[PDB]
Amino acid sequence: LVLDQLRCNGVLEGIRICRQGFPNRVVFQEFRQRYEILTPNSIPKGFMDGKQACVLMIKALELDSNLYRIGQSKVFFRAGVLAHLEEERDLKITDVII
Amino acid sequence: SGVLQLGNIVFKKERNTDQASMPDNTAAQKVSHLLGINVTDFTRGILTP
Amino acid sequence: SHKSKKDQGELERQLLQANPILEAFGNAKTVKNDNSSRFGKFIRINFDV
Amino acid sequence: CDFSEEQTAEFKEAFQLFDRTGDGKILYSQCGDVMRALGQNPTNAEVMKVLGNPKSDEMNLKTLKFEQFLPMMQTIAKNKDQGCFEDYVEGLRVFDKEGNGTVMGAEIRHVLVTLGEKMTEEEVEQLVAGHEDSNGCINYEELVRMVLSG
Ligand SMILES: [Mg+2]
Repeated sequence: LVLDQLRCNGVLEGIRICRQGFPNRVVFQEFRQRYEILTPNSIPKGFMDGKQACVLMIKALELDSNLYRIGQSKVFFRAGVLAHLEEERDLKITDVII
Repeated sequence: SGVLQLGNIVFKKERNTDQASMPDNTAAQKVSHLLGINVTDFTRGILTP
Repeated sequence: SHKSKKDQGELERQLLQANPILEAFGNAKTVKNDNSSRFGKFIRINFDV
Repeated sequence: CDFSEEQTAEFKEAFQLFDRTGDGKILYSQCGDVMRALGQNPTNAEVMKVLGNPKSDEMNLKTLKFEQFLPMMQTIAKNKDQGCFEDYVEGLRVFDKEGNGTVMGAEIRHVLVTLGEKMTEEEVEQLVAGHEDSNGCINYEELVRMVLSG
């Protein structure tokens, strides 16, 4: 009963695309306004395009090429990549609070 | 200055569907900083009212 | 809990009681369940900015 | 020396202000309190590392003299890592909901009592100089500026 309920519901098919695909998606502007404390010394103080700014932050973060894929208007991430950045962001914000 | 900066946003036509796209949002960021508003909200409202 | 000034309101408190009413009016024992829902509901809790 | 010895008279005269005997000796807790009051805003890690004692579990036991305080300040004035105002401004704005930075004072109290070093509510009640009314909003600009002025 439990096996037939999981196969028809598509639980397995829903997790495979989550691993092989990029479930996380962050906008260029939203990615910079939320992940700037990780690489502060990586973007000039002056104004710059949102796409050009995210390219420098990802390069400074030392992220693997297979863990992300820049698109036309949204930055894609694999399962477990964006979650790791959230943990590192908390440590940075925690230090700022301290 | 904000009114002057308005219009520089070179909207591009998507190859798949007919939808506006802002590949270079520098002018949008400048207009938002001048008028004193957000950039993400302005972009979402201009491209998806 | 995020308002303080108006903590514990009549709306948030009545939201928990408005469901048991609709449930007891058409829910009971069945062959494969003891408390089945004989009607489909779609609650939409609105939120401000 | 990284500090003018002629100015040590001011520090020596200031050390004799607490409600204690002041017989040339001060406990570790007293040293920390003096560093927090007069000296630049330190941190528990800095107090425990800079001529401190991580193994120490009772600060009311260790004791130091007056001359033992000048090396601590001279070292903290070179090893400290104090951030600018933009970092704190961004950290406070991260908790913003309207975008203008005028969130109710409850948010600041919660962030100061829970996140970070979890301060006491009685201590923050004296610093929170905001107005309590229908809105109760408090700005981060003037508040954080007066807090970081020192
Ligand atoms: Mg049911």
